[PDB]
Amino acid sequence: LSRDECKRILRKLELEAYAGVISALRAQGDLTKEKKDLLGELSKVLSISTERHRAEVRRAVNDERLTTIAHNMSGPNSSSEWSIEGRRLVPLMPRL
Amino acid sequence: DLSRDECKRILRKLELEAYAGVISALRAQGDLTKEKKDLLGELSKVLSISTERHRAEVRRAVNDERLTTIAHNMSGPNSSSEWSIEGRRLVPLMP
Repeated sequence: LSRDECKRILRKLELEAYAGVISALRAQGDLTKEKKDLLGELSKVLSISTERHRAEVRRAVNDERLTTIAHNMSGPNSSSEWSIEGRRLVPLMPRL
Repeated sequence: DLSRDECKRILRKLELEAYAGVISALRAQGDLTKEKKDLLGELSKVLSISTERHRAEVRRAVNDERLTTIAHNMSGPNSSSEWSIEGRRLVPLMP
């Protein structure tokens, strides 16, 4: 494998790893402090930006299947903290 | 609609895939660091991952040609020492 290929596969692996964790935790129930701390450590090690983190959170909370799963595993309202956690950032202006 | 039982199984599957995906990613980065080991212990608590599961994933990863090639490119030829010991773990990783 070439240098760029190794970097590409590794980066994809990292992004996929973070998304898989978000999915799992989201399906278990709402975000707890324990989980948020774990996520903070995980995003650090995998080089996941806060913006990317928020995107995975919203995607996950919008996932109707993950929601159905949470719904059954821990209740109807078990997406409260996740929904806030994922809120987009104030919109700047094109370019900066 | 999906039944509560199916949800439980999907959830289990997500937990297992999530831990595997992290093991894979970390392995491609290089050898397991102390920081990385602690992260995996916390992960395995939250995702309810048995010591046997942990070993299988590590053994798979450390013996995966692709992942290993990435690790050498990323950090040098001795990127398996710690992963090898982890593959032989019998006591709980902890957190």
